[PDB]
Amino acid sequence: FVMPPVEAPPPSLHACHPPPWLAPRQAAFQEQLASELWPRARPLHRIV
Amino acid sequence: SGAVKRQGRCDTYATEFDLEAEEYVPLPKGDVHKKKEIIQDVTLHDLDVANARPQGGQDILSMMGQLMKPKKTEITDKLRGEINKVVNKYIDQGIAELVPGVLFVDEVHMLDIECFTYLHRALESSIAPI
Amino acid sequence: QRIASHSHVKGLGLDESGLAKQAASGLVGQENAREACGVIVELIKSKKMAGRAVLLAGPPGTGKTALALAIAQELGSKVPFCPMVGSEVYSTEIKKTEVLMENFRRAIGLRIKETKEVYEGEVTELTPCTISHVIIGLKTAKGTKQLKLDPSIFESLQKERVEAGDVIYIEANSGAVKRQGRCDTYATEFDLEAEEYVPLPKGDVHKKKEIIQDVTLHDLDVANARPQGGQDILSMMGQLMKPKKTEITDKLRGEINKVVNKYIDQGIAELVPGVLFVDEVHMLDIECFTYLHRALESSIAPIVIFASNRGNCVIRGTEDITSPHGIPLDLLDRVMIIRTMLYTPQEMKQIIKIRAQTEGINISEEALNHLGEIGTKTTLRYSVQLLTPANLLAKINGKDSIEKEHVEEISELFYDAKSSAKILADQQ
Amino acid sequence: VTRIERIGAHSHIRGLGLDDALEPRQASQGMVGQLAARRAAGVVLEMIREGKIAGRAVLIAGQPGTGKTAIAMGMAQALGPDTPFTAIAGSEIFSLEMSKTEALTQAFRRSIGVRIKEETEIIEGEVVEIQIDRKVGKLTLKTTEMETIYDLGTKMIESLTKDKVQAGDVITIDKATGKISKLGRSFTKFVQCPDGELQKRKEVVHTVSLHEIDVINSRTQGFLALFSGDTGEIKSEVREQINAKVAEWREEGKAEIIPGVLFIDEVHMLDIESFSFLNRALESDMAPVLIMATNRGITRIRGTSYQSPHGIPIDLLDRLLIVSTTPYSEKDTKQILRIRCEEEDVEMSEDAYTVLTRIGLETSLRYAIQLITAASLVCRKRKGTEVQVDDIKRVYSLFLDESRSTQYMKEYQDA
Amino acid sequence: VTRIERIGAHSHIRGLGLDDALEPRQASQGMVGQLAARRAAGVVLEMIREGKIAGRAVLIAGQPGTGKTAIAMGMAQALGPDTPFTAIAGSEIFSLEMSKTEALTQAFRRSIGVRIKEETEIIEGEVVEIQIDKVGKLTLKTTEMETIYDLGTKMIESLTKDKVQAGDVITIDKATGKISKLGRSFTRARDYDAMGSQTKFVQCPDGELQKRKEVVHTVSLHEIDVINSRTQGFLALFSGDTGEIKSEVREQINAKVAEWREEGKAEIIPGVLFIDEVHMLDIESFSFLNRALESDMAPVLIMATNRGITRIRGTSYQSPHGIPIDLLDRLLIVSTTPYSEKDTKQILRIRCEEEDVEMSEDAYTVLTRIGLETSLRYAIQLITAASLVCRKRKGTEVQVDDIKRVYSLFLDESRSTQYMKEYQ
Amino acid sequence: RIERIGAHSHIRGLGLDDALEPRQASQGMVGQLAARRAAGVVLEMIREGKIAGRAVLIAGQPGTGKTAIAMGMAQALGPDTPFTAIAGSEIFSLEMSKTEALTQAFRRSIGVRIKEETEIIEGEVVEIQIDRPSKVGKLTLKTTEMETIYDLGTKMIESLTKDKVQAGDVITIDKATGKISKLGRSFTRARDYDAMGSQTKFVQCPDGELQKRKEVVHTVSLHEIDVINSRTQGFLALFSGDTGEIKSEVREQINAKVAEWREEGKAEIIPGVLFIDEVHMLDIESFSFLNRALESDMAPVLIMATNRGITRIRGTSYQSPHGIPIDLLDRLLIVSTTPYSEKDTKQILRIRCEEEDVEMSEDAYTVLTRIGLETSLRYAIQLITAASLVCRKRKGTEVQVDDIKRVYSLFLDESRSTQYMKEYQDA
Amino acid sequence: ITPGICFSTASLVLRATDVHPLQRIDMGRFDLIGLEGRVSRYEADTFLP
Ligand SMILES: Nc1ncnc2c1ncn2[C@@H]1O[C@H](COP(=O)(O)OP(=O)(O)O)[C@@H](O)[C@H]1O
Ligand SMILES: Nc1ncnc2c1ncn2[C@@H]1O[C@H](COP(=O)(O)OP(=O)(O)O)[C@@H](O)[C@H]1O
Ligand SMILES: Nc1ncnc2c1ncn2[C@@H]1O[C@H](COP(=O)(O)OP(=O)(O)O)[C@@H](O)[C@H]1O
Ligand SMILES: Nc1ncnc2c1ncn2[C@@H]1O[C@H](COP(=O)(O)OP(=O)(O)O)[C@@H](O)[C@H]1O
Repeated sequence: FVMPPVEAPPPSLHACHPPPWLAPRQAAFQEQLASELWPRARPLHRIV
Repeated sequence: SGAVKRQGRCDTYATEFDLEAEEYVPLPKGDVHKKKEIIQDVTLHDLDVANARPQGGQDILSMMGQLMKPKKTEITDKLRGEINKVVNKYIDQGIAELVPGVLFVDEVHMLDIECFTYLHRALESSIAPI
Repeated sequence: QRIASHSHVKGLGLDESGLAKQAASGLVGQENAREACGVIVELIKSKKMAGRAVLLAGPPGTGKTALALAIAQELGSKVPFCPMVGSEVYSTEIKKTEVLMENFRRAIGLRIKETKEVYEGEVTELTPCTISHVIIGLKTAKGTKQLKLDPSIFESLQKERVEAGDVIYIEANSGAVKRQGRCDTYATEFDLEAEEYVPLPKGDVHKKKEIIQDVTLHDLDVANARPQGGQDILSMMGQLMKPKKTEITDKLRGEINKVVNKYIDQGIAELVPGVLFVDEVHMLDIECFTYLHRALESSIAPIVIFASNRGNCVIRGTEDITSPHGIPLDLLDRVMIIRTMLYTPQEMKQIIKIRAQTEGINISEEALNHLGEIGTKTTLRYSVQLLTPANLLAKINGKDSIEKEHVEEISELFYDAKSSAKILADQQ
Repeated sequence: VTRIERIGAHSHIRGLGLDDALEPRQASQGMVGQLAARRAAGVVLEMIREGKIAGRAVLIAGQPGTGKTAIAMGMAQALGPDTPFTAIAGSEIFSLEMSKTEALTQAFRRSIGVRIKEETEIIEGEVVEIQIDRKVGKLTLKTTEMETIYDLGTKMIESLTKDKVQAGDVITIDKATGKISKLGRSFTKFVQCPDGELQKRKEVVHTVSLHEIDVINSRTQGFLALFSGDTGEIKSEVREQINAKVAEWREEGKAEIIPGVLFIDEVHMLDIESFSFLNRALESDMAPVLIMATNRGITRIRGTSYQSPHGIPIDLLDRLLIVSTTPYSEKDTKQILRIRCEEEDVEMSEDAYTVLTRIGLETSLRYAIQLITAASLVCRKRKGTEVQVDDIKRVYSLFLDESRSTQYMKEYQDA
Repeated sequence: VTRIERIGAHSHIRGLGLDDALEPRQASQGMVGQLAARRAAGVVLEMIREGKIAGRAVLIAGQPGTGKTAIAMGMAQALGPDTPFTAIAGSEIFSLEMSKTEALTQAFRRSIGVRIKEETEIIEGEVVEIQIDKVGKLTLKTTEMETIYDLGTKMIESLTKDKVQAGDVITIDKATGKISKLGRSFTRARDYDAMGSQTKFVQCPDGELQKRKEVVHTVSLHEIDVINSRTQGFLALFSGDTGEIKSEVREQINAKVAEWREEGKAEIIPGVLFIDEVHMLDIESFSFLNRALESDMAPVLIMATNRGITRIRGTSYQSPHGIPIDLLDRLLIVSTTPYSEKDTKQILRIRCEEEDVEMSEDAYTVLTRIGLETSLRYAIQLITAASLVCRKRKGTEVQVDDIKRVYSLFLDESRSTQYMKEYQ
Repeated sequence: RIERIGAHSHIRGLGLDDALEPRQASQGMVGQLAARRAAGVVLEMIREGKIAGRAVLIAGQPGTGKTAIAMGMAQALGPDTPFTAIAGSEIFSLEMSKTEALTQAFRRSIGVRIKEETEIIEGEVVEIQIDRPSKVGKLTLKTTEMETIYDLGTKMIESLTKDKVQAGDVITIDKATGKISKLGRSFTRARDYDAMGSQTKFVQCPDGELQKRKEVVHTVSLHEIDVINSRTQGFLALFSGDTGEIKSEVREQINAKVAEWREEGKAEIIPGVLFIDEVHMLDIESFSFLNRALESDMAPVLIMATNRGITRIRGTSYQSPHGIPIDLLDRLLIVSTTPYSEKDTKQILRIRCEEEDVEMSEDAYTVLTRIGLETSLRYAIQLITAASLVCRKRKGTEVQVDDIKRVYSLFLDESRSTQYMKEYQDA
Repeated sequence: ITPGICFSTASLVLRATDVHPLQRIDMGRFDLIGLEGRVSRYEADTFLP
């Protein structure tokens, strides 16, 4: 039944004028990670 | 928060099947779209540990809580600085209200010399409580 | 440019015959010690002797670290130099033995001439020919060129989402396609759009140029320590850290040495021995010494310089064994010891004048004389400190130079070590 | 009403009360007396603002409670923002996730700022309409002086579909990245629309320290400094090349470094291994001019039975400048108490001031400063307006002090 | 030209100067003197190369600079590179991720070699065509012959996940452990300007498509790290294993190695574990060794300590060589007598022969006398020091005067300590 | 079944009456009337559970029954009341601090039993129909009194197919969740009777109404609650090694929610006992924490067995009685155990030998009591089984005096080995 | 759910510090870990030569 008294968004975002190749590669990295582990993390949804 | 719960199937369909594993809850009342104000009371350490150990829904960053989940060490710029700034932004606009506390450190006589020496800068801080 | 404590020291200052002068390079006095330093500096340039050590012994403030920095400077930049403090060995993340091991593999440099080539320009068209190959047209200010682009890297091409209009890099060696952004002439196509719009390259699309940059052997070891890729969950390598994790002697460094020797035999690589420097060796543990006095006996260990800033004292880790210079007699042997002695009033005055004319402060004679005389009462490292605030006060008073009324008045605002000890004898 | 920061122990300190020639006033900017040490603080502050001769250490010695930390806080306040003033206690380096030497060099890097200039263009207006044709569309922004349409490109349409921003929202759009930010729903959170031009070039400057750069250039999204997840960066591989690249930024017109300030309080907690590292970390170009203080005299050095001033070895003691603070007199103590009362809302009587000054000269200075608020509140208990001598006496009876509490130990407790 | 390994301390020790009858020569293979000690070294090397008994510990002790580490490196060189020889310092086991006992078990298992041999039927040939409809066919080619192969779902999935293409010189075996070995050459310039990092053009294979490959490799018994986790063996390239699970390690690795020894697919070849400066071990590691040497498979131990009656780390007790007596009981101590006026000059001449530092007879005599007065190792540095000092002097042979010139620059431990009368 | 007997398996509880009057040798407890009465008082205080935060210490000579009294209390307490036995040296862990280990130990002896009234069905499956194409089916359950037919739904059909039950099986259907728990098979067999299959076993069908309201109960310890609530790692409270609970975000919330549950009546309380054996191992910091850890309503009573006298406290150089500082020793009251007399040691040996199923002659008892009075009691108890083996090896019936005297010369207790330690083995 | 997401900021000059294609050496000619699961012992010992 416990819950964190506060829940902030996951990323500690960083404002910048970054290079154009960083954000797309990070998005592809997140896409790769999500499509694989979430189907296997489904059983923990009940407790989450 | 984005969290969607499953209270159960509608109550009117209880007569549909003979016996089912679904739970039946009465048709929720009130308007489909409703708001409400909640007067929550929390501490600053909660925000500190929430920004140091983030959480969320449907984000793979939760992996941090499985392989990289030791006790955190919020840096000075995070424990102080930005958290205090956002709390002041909440306060000065009429949404938050500060309430000091009382830190009762019993059996202090057995702390380490390092703890005693850090208490110097700890108490002299303008944020430290009574 | 951030004048440092040893910025004025630019070399040992020996003559063509190897004798020590009072050279303008930044060192005065210490004739015998500077001669020994210049004699050992030839060992480094010889590139034939490995597994050596030199102990700079002497009272504090006598300039042993200055001699080490002069040795480092005289060599130049081609050979690496890795200054390390003895206290740094005590890492709470990884054992000290492997820390010292890696430290020993960092001095050894490695020069290699890579005649690589990359292709840059606005990508004009992609025509993927089960892909047999993909032709890519790159446009630059000097013309356009079409390249058959190894369909195996079409994966990366798609990973970058690059298409006609973008400016990109590509490395001929591995296919390191890098999207710089959209072309300049395509800007404003949408009056509001989050893009970079990098200028069009002006040089020849075919960019073949040699890179003679050097890398360290420890860098190679680290690059070969952990794997790469996110096959299934190995993506975890872009996350929780990799602090100086321990390598293994039996299967990593041996193969590294084998492959490096192979490449050197082919005439591609070029080895350049470095110089390691350990400050305050007395801080190391007795086990660090027991490992060091046997690891430096190998055939690959680079020449090291030991600096002990104290005399006969108990070695750390035993609390009951005294040895000269805080180094055990077992390890104190095999190490050429160079003594560093105290200076004279004249030498202290010369050092102070050098520091002055290096920092950029002009000082009168009567002022410099007493500033150096203070170097006799106090340590040499106190007049150097007093010199600056004197000029600061002078400039505050309009006077651009340092008169005797400033150096003798600023010595009152600050106290030296001995005066503080005298006053602090009350335990508070 | 009450902010996260309240009346602490060093609030009255607003900076060094020096003249144009670094001459301390009798009492100014909340700093009483302490002429010699305060002017020495001024000299070090001036040579810091200069930022040419780096790698200098100073030690503020003196009896316990002789404004050793007040001088540091005043120096910090005078230096003002835009210049890193790192303050840490000698016990903070003892960390389990990183070695003491690594924590020390980390604090050093944190005490060095890098000034970089940006020439980004930021939009600021209000949304009139957003369109989506499943994809391309158009965007109409409004300000109090003009309105304009915008062609919603791939990035813009995607970002505005992901975000819930809609018509009637004062927003900002960084054309470089496209970060959308809404400062309030509408006219009256709600907030009015912006004024002036809709799109205007804005210069941005970031005083990022070498620590931030290293943490940014260490891992994939390596900006984990917020919780110090890192246990130590790779020395000489990712830490020396950053220095070379910063030097490249310099002497070219790209960036300029800003010498910060480090203040290690209670340095006697640092062990011999930490002092050994300072003997060489203060000899590099990128080294800040640090200050330190210690109330102990010739005490034992943590690590061995050696006795040395400040508990610091001689090798480092002969490497720094000592700044001793003299004990305060009746005048200085009374003026400090008066400034402390002015900082708060308390207003004591003249006889009350004399009694408190005598009480603070008898046992110690800090005891009187602490009794100030106690007597102020006890006065409000009897429904008074001014803190009279009777209230201070009642407090002195209620609350004990170090010297009087130690003497009351005529009954044996645990041990 | 300059290799990674230039001349070090123990570089002139290129073997053990013993005859066929293990009779020590006065000067042979770089070693000098130490007749009884080198004969004992050869005796222990004989049982090393034999590899029948396990749990043999030979301790070499003597004054500092008598050749303990020298004899150790001589044995290491006399012993062929095939048998493992794990040389570690007494301080290498004090790890933070491993305990003072598990690191020692890993060091022990690292000195036991295992010559594995494997045989697998390999189908290799240049891919000419790959059709897919799921079912398909494969047209492999060689410079000698060609043939079609019918595939299936399991093979099609492996040909798709691994993006094989017409021309890729594929390598397949039973169980389909396919490898994208190399690419055709007839598809000239598949990459005009930019090529992949893993791509490389290779000539067409020869012979038949089906060829039997035999692979032999010597892996240490510490290969447990290969199965101590789910990693692909790369844990052996960094810290990795820390626990050394006794059940797994023993009851799987030992049993399966014994099974391989019967099938003939492997064979143990015990090595040596030389712990230099072993006096730094605590009573815990010594009491552990006391039992570890009693195991079925355990390499022989070689120790080089110069400690007399000294304290044992982790205790207030004192024992010979600074280690407990219960361990000395399970050792075999060897002597290393100090050198004389003749042996010192001989080893100095040998060391000069290494770096071709041609010295004069008077210089040799003076250096031998200096080394007999102060120390042996010190005289070894003056060789190169005087060589470098004379090189700048525009000379070709170190003289006595050049030796004395260096004798004043680099003072010895003795004279250095004698000069510490100032006490800063 | 097979769990070999231990040194403390003979005591089945304190041999007390209804008035806490200890009997001489009842229920395995021999002699030691005062300490047994004290333990009975503290146990009667335990089964009441209206005050929490007290402690009681049992001190005495080595081998007088401290741990014996602890085990007797544990046994007389029975289940349904958490009892945690820990040695002082167990809290010195590497994955958590000492205070954290102490908090976990305390909260491991605080149980929360949530009474859940879930209605279910229980009957013998007679027939099942399921139309695969959504899929639909039916179910028929039989009990000794009545039968009925059910029109299964899609999810009920899915659950029954996952369980894949068949006719004749006796199952329980959770009306809420639909979980099918099969207790066994009724008198039915032979799916085909021509295919292979294991041996058949049958059990009686359920009785009474088909659908009946029964009472389930879920009893977990506060430590298990804080654990599974510590982090989102799935199926915690076993996880083989790891507890890193946070003080406020979890612990205080667990306490508050347990108080709220007690308020409305979901699970009120069931305090336990934390027997900390050999508490002299705890560090000064452990006692410092215990000082204020007992000052909480959720602090269960603890029992400590001490063998030390006037000895320095571990972690410091402060001499104090029982090796415990007078700060923590101020709360706990101490109980004294009297050394067993001749008739007490004799009867203890008699009971301990009757527990191991060994017969010893009347003179065997006398000689063994002689040995256990000149020597320690534990050695005389250990000599009961050792002497019981030579007798069997000689095909004997009951242990004689000669067998005991031979096994006494075969071994050495504590003094015949130190007296012979005159060879200077090693030091 | 605090909307006050911590929002760091810095110039892009701090991110482009490690990108210089025509000034970096190819480390692919020295890596050994990548060859453990791609290249075979036989491929390197018998076929390639
Ligand atoms: N021969 C010299 N010439 C010029 N300056 C010197 C010389 N010797 C010492 N110094 C100065 O004295 C200081 C001694 O510092 P350091 O080398 O750290 O002391 P030590 O090495 O004796 O511990 C240096 O900052 C250096 O500028
Ligand atoms: N120059 C000054 N002006 C105003 N207040 C001062 C001055 N010097 C000291 N004080 C006061 O006296 C107290 C001395 O304590 P502090 O300086 O913090 O002790 P320490 O420096 O030993 O930690 C401070 O709380 C401060 O408010
Ligand atoms: N018999 C020998 N032949 C050649 N060189 C020797 C001989 N004995 C000793 N040395 C030299 O003397 C040095 C002694 O070093 P080391 O073996 O570490 O001393 P010890 O083993 O006595 O502690 C070696 O570097 C070696 O080159
Ligand atoms: N009251 C008792 N009744 C029966 N046996 C006892 C009793 N007290 C002690 N014993 C016997 O003493 C042996 C060890 O006692 P122990 O619990 O270790 O005492 P202590 O806790 O004082 O060391 C046990 O094997 C047990 O059989």
